[PDB]
Amino acid sequence: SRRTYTLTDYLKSTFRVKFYTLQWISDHEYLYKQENNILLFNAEYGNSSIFLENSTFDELGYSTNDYSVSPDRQFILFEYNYVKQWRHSYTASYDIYDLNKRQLITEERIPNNTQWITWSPVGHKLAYVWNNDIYVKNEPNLSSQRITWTGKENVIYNGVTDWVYEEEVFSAYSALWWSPNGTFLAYAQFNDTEVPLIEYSFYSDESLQYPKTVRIPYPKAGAENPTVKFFVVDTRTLSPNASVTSYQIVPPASVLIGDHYLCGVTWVTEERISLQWIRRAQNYSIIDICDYDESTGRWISSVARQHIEISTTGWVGRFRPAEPHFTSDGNSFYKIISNEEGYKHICHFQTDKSNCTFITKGAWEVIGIEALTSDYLYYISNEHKGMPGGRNLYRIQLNDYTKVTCLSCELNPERCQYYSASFSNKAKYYQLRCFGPGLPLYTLHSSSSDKELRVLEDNSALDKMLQDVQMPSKKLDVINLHGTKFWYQMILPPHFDKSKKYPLLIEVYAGPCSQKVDTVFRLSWATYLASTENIIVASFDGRGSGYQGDKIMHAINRRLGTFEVEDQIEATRQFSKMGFVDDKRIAIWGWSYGGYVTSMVLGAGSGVFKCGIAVAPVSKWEYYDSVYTERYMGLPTPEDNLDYYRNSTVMSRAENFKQVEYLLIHGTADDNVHFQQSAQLSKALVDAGVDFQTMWYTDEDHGIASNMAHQHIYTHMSHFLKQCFSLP
Amino acid sequence: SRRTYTLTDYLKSTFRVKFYTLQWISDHEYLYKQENNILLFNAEYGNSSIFLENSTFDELGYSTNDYSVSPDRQFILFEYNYVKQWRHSYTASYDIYDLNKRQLITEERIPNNTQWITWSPVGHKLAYVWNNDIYVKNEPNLSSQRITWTGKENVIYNGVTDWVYEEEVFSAYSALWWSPNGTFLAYAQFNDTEVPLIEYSFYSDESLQYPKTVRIPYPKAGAENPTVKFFVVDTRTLSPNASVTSYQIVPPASVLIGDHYLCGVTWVTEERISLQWIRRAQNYSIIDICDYDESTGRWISSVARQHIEISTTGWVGRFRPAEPHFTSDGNSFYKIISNEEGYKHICHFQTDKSNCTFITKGAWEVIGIEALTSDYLYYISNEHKGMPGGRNLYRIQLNDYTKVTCLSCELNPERCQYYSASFSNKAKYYQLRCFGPGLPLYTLHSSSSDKELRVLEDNSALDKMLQDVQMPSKKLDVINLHGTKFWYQMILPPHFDKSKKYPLLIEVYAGPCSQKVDTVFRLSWATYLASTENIIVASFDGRGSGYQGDKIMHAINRRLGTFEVEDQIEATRQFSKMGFVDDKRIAIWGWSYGGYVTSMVLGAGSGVFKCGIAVAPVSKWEYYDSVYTERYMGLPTPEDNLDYYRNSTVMSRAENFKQVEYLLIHGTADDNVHFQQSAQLSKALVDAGVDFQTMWYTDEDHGIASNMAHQHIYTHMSHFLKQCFSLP
Ligand SMILES: *[C@@H]1O[C@H](CO)[C@@H](O[C@@H]2O[C@H](CO)[C@@H](O)[C@H](O)[C@H]2NC(C)=O)[C@H](O)[C@H]1NC(C)=O
Ligand SMILES: *[C@@H]1O[C@H](CO)[C@@H](O[C@@H]2O[C@H](CO)[C@@H](O)[C@H](O)[C@H]2NC(C)=O)[C@H](O)[C@H]1NC(C)=O
Ligand SMILES: *[C@@H]1O[C@H](CO)[C@@H](O[C@@H]2O[C@H](CO)[C@@H](O)[C@H](O)[C@H]2NC(C)=O)[C@H](O)[C@H]1NC(C)=O
Ligand SMILES: *[C@H]1O[C@H](CO)[C@@H](O[C@H]2O[C@H](CO)[C@@H](O)[C@H](O)[C@H]2NC(C)=O)[C@H](O)[C@H]1NC(C)=O
Ligand SMILES: NC(=O)[C@@H]1Cc2ccccc2CN1C(=O)C[C@H](N)Cc1ccccc1F
Ligand SMILES: NC(=O)[C@@H]1Cc2ccccc2CN1C(=O)C[C@H](N)Cc1ccccc1F
Ligand SMILES: *[C@@H]1O[C@H](CO)[C@@H](O)[C@H](O)[C@H]1NC(C)=O
Ligand SMILES: *[C@@H]1O[C@H](CO)[C@@H](O)[C@H](O)[C@H]1NC(C)=O
Ligand SMILES: *[C@@H]1O[C@H](CO)[C@@H](O)[C@H](O)[C@H]1NC(C)=O
Ligand SMILES: *[C@@H]1O[C@H](CO)[C@@H](O)[C@H](O)[C@H]1NC(C)=O
Ligand SMILES: *[C@@H]1O[C@H](CO)[C@@H](O)[C@H](O)[C@H]1NC(C)=O
Ligand SMILES: *[C@@H]1O[C@H](CO)[C@@H](O)[C@H](O)[C@H]1NC(C)=O
Ligand SMILES: *[C@@H]1O[C@H](CO)[C@@H](O)[C@H](O)[C@H]1NC(C)=O
Ligand SMILES: *[C@@H]1O[C@H](CO)[C@@H](O)[C@H](O)[C@H]1NC(C)=O
Repeated sequence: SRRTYTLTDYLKSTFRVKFYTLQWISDHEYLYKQENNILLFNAEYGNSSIFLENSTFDELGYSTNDYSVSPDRQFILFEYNYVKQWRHSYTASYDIYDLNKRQLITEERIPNNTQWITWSPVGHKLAYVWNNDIYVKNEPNLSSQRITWTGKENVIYNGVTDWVYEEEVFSAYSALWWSPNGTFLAYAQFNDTEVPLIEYSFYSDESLQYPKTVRIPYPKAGAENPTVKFFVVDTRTLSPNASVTSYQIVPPASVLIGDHYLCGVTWVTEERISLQWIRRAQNYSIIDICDYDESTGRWISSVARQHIEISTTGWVGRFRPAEPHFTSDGNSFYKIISNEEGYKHICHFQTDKSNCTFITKGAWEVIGIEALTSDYLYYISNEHKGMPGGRNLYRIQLNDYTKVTCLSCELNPERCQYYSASFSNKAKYYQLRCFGPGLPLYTLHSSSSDKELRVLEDNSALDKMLQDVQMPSKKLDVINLHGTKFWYQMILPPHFDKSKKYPLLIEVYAGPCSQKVDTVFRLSWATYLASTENIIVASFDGRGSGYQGDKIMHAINRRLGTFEVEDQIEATRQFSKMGFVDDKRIAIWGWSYGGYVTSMVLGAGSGVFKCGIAVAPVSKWEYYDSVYTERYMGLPTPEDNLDYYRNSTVMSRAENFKQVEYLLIHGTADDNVHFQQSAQLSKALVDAGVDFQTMWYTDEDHGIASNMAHQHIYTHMSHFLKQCFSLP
Repeated sequence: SRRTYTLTDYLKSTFRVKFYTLQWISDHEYLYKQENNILLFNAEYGNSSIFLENSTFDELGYSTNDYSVSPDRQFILFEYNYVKQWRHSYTASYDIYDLNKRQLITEERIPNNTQWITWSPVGHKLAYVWNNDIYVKNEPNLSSQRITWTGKENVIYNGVTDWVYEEEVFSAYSALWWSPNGTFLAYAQFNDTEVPLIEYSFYSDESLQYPKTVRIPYPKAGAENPTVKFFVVDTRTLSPNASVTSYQIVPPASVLIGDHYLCGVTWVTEERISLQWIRRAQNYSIIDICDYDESTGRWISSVARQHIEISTTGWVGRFRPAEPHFTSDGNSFYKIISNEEGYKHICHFQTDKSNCTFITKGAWEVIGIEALTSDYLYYISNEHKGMPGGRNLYRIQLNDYTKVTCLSCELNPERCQYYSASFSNKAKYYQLRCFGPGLPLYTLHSSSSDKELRVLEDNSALDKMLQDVQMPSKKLDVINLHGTKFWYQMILPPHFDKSKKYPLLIEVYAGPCSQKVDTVFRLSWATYLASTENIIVASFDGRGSGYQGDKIMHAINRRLGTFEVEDQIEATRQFSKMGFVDDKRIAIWGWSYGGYVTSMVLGAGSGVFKCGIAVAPVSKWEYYDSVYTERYMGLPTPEDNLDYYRNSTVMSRAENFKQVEYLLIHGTADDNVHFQQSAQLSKALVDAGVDFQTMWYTDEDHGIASNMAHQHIYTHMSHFLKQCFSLP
């Protein structure tokens, strides 16, 4: 008979996809967590030794969720008492374990509620953030040293990002940067004094008699932004009775004239640091390469070492300007910029010269630079087969730009089209990470021989379970939209027959620079909808989508909610034409940006879609943060782009919702897309006399990722989808 | 064929129910608003003089929502700029208009955002509350005198209630009482310093970038309560260069010892004030009659003038102890208290004596004392035909308690079973307000011979319209529960067919001291459901309900959510026996307490109910305010009633919601039963893995009373019910 992939199968994750997380600690060695044992593996041969046994964790008393070994391998840092804040930020407790005398350190411990901690890149020094201030510990058993004194809740952040820099700029909580040999500690300071607060109720545990108000400094579009300062601290002079030796690096004049962001930091040498700034407008970026002056302790900038990157058609980079990758000596660097054809490729910059040489070109894009030696450059691109939803590792010879070899293209062509890589310290070995379209495959390689050393994880146990089950098929193809090639995928039910008519669900994100259509293997909600419920789940990457050139990406510049929404409709019209698609039962669903598109599509009046589900959607762009919104939309002033802000709200299309069956879902504790967004939307539908369904989730944030809520939302969305599709 | 009463018919109020609101300003004259004209109607004859023409409103510029004429007929107050706050509270702008010179007052105006205003009982003195402080104007054209200096937003209230006193104690916003001749201005001061704030988001209009937080001093069960001070201000010495002359009256020792409330103020004479105090527990009440001392200015209490009223089984009175009604001389008063058998009846108290004499008796309850003369006492009761859901006017002779005449019973016995009354200044005339079971009929009567002088409004226009529509019928009957006869009502569809199986909707409130079964005529949502959708709507009054004696009422004392919930289930079980009720299609719905009962019924696991809707329900009693909750539940402490607080939450019954289809509705701006309640309820259901439906209403309070929100909720509830009842 054969069982199908059920909703319970996804929700409880009975079909476990395995992975291989390793941590490179040398040119040939890496650590790997195996049944809570830390094993030190050797790449050269394959032999492993016990670095830390599992019994060491058992005698700690607490459950350890993360560990971090010092580069000198003398000490390890144990992370416990994990408390999540935002997407990347969290607070935790930390213990240091001596590996020499196999004992715990109990004096001068890392304080509880620590916001960030990191080892220096050499030895066993520590830098940590507590109460918005930076502390440095030279020795694990010695007293720490306070570096900053300005730390203040919701106001001053030293060494860690505020809300907006975490989500939109750094994609991390950390704002600390040790110099390669630990001489210097660089950090950013964020000032949120003038940033307005978003407030919302957190109800907490049932026992809480009164709800509390969460207050976050969150700059909405056009609002007052956080200011930033950058300091380099000399850690050589750090001493109990000495002042902190620090130098403030200010941005170049062309950026200093207005509101700006610090978007990147790269340590070049011990005496050379690179800083990436961007204007508030985000179409003008500058790299400032600053040199340490030994006699004054200053970090000097010069116009010769300043490198401008602009965009005339839109914004710079994907979500941020691409990071510079410096040579060992630091006299030149390699960086992804847009070329003349509007395709993102690797350009070779000299540190004190303004012109660069492109080392890659074509109707495809370099995703990122992975590694660099004096002879080779390793990078990821979507060049292979001309499919942008694919990823491969490429190696280009530095002395001869023509010699470019693909190290992952032909290893497993059918099974593996989507690759990521992780290199050892001097790029002597690399782990390859296959993500699809077949079962994820983890392999280790040598860089000298290009040979596959061994299989680390092939997910054979997963293959054993999947042959028992009625798996759906994932087909990737292309269609024509307004004279432009655009990619799409379809999750097709098992025993797919083109005579029978199937209902259609459009799974959308369609955000700027994003990619919904790729060759990644995923056990998803759509997996169950095709397998058990026999629904076609299709996804489409139209205008505004990334990895296909500036032309396609910058198409929605200053006009969010237009082309990317219109293309979702037109592509579905094309899907509905196909004989196997029931035009009576067509739905659309999306998360966050996907929810906004879903809503805008459902407010279009296209008649194409019968129903849709929007989860935690943006409803009005003035409600979303400055960095993300202004990037694509500019400022919401009549002097700028207010007109396009006004006619891109979902509320402006409230009238057209009367035809469709709408499900609006939002978490009340959403710090990202605030509950306000769905609240104001629902109010405009109530006002318009539109009937629709709603679902709030108490104390859930943007991910609605708590176990029971995750279970509930998909259960509830399935019921709504089945009711709309008249499915038993 | 004939049309049915639609949902649009209810929501748009196409079938208008007329009424007759008049203002008694003498013992034989009253004012009435007709075509925007205020006419001085004479009860003695029937002739009406034009007091203020309709064109006078139009010259002012604004739209006027209320008027108030000074007792000497020299001035009129105009109320405009009405801004709602809580249930009774609002701010408004005010203009005084001279009737002599027919001119507006323009010098020294009543301030913007005035909280409360009142004329003195004689002459034309004005007292008002602005920014939490009291102001007295002796003359409308004269400058105002500040009475209090303590007024502070969310902290100190002079002359107006705080949240809890408005909702639960006074049932009004005003805390000001002029003395009969206007010599004294009495007021209460409320101090909310230690009362914890409820905070919730108000999103406001779409243009508001950041949501604001509303903060209300709201004491939840067992929390710190507002304190009260009572003052009497001698208004004779009020002068620009003079201090305020005031005396503070404190509660008697027996009440002073602990937490207490002021629940009633009654002016007896010019030198005699009556204060009603109640302990926090609300089972001990005292009446303090205080005498003005001319030589010192003090108001004196004496033990002989103190009248205790206690409850050993529950609480005192219904929601508060009944008010004392004093004779002209002030040496005696009549007050409704519980007699031997626990029925509420009028007792004749002497002012300086403890023992009282009951003037009424029987297995029925006096609803209220309306008027009193030297000869007669006029009151409202449910004596007639033994039905507690009926009201009638009765007159009892003060020299002979045998002579009691029913003045309303036999005027229209089949049309009028529910009555209200408004008496002239000396009780020489009265208006009789009939509310059912037939169309409302408003009449005028003399007290001399009790003759129907004329018909003021008889709803003839509505009667004409009702002939064209298929009206449902209202059946009132009795069922026996555990050896006690309780009353119930049923709204039956047009052309009732005994062969067909009709779906059943239970409309519940069930709050302590409440009544869902009455003879009141109501064009309602249930009207539509019977007429158009052919659904039987039933209501029932079980244990805990009022107007049937203390035994039934106090049945749920310290155990809310038990007996009243159990009686709803068992009564419905009895209704499902009837051959015309489809036991497979029974629903239950309710608002506030009705939402709580609905929820508690649905989670009872009775299997009797298929589905249900809870609108703005209490989910946990610790979340609700101190006064209401503690009255019935005591304190949520292990020493007191925590055990019954714990097991009476809806969240504890979460597991049983898997058997039912649940719809949970709450307004996000609910200041009464906070959104927290449904937020905590939904979270527990999510935790239990229960599927259910939800609907938040942005910025709506406890009444969800806005135009579009009102329309939307019933539309949404109608579609949910139809889907549950499998109705096309
Ligand atoms: C501690 O490490 C031991 C290895 O010494 C783990 O034992 C292994 O358990 C797996 C199943 O998870 C077996 O398949 C292996 O045969 C075991 N290894 C050997 C060689 O004994 C043990 O699981 C670890 N303990 C904890 C806390 O998980
Ligand atoms: C906001 O308004 C603009 C201008 O009126 C819209 O842009 C037009 O979109 C239609 C597509 O239906 C095109 O045919 C026109 O060429 C566009 N006009 C201009 C001036 O560019 C835009 O679509 C509106 N935004 C949304 C989200 O509805
Ligand atoms: C409202 O009540 C509070 C008590 O809760 C009063 O605050 C006190 O004021 C006195 C005299 O000024 C101070 O000595 C105390 O420190 C306060 N008590 C506490 C514990 O807070 C306040 O005075 C009252 N307000 C009014 C106008 O009556
Ligand atoms: C929770 O509190 C008590 C738990 O003992 C419940 O007890 C009462 O109700 C029972 C109904 O099954 C009766 O059989 C018991 O006689 C009665 N307890 C006594 C001895 O007084 C109570 O009903 C529960 N309340 C709620 C809201 O469910
Ligand atoms: N997650 C992403 O695709 C990108 C990646 C990235 C890269 C550099 C710096 C930050 C980020 C985070 N990314 C984002 O898209 C962040 C956005 N806030 C996600 C988002 C977009 C629209 C609406 C809601 C929302 F959360
Ligand atoms: N409206 C009512 O039935 C009573 C009447 C009354 C009498 C004296 C003083 C105040 C009041 C107001 N009444 C109330 O029941 C107030 C309650 N807070 C209403 C209520 C009860 C349960 C749950 C929610 C809710 F708003
Ligand atoms: C692996 O074996 C080699 C033998 O030459 C040894 O040098 C190396 O230390 C071993 N690796 C481990 C597990 O440390
Ligand atoms: C933060 O900025 C404010 C102005 O917005 C300024 O007054 C304050 O001094 C700054 N604090 C620091 C430590 O930079
Ligand atoms: C630093 O100063 C403190 C307090 O004055 C003193 O105890 C300590 O000895 C000093 N440390 C050094 C290294 O001189
Ligand atoms: C950068 O953005 C600003 C403000 O939106 C705009 O005026 C300017 O044209 C942009 N510059 C380029 C190179 O497009
Ligand atoms: C009302 O009209 C009657 C007519 O009989 C007249 O006697 C009386 O004066 C009038 N009263 C007023 C002033 O309204
Ligand atoms: C004002 O009153 C007159 C009669 O005095 C009446 O005809 C007119 O309709 C009224 N105007 C309105 C509607 O305000
Ligand atoms: C009250 O005092 C004011 C100002 O101090 C003064 O102008 C006025 O004359 C005084 N009023 C009387 C009645 O004396
Ligand atoms: C009223 O209730 C309180 C608190 O439970 C109690 O201490 C007191 O004895 C009660 N009074 C009466 C007369 O029942």
